[PDB]
Amino acid sequence: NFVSGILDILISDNELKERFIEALNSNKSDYKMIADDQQRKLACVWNPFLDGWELNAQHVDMIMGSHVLKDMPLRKQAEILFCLGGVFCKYSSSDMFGTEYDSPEILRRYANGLIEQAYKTDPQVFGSVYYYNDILDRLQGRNNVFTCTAVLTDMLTEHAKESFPEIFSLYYPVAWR
Amino acid sequence: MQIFVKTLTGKTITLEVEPSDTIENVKAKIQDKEGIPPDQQRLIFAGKQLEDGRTLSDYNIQKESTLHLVLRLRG
Repeated sequence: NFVSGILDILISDNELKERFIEALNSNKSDYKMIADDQQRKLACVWNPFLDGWELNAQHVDMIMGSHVLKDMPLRKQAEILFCLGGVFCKYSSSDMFGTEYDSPEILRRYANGLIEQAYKTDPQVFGSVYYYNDILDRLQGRNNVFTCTAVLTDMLTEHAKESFPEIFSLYYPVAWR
Repeated sequence: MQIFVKTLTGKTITLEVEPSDTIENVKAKIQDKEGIPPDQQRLIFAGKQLEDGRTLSDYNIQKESTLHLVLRLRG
């Protein structure tokens, strides 16, 4: 359960941390975070880690030194970072904190910052630059692609499940496969 | 007249507008300036969501008012 570990470090608020960690144990959340007050809440928590759609450099240093990524070879680091982007993509989707037509904008930017960070660590994990850019285009809404993060999440777990199955099995929540 | 549109991260883009502009028209100027399509734009003022048939005057939006933009991307 590497994910509840990382949420423990990332979310200082205990009510919100509780929300995120409880959601790892179910495939569907009926608590949503698309309302304006909720999006500002997330924004307050996660802005210190973001620089637009990218992780900011202080967050990156911190995260690469974490109990989760510190002594790992680049490829694993990248593979681990890829699954975390999938987790925030799920969190943003319609099965978790998102809805059919809306999603928590902040969680999409954090998922994007992790995917982008994974490409910087070892781009081989994606297998094609066109795939890396379709993933970004779907998280960000660019180039008229369908934005559905429920759909994006499937595309990410399918890649993880075939390209790096050990990592995926350990670093992606059991209830969510 | 200038207004400001703030994103969730603190970025502020500025528009030139008239009080009789519709919300469709405002979202269009953001697509001119920032490439964000209108159906991706959830605009807020004073806790109120800016509906598409309406004008800035309809919401008592005035010179140098600041609106909040939250991206509407499907889950």
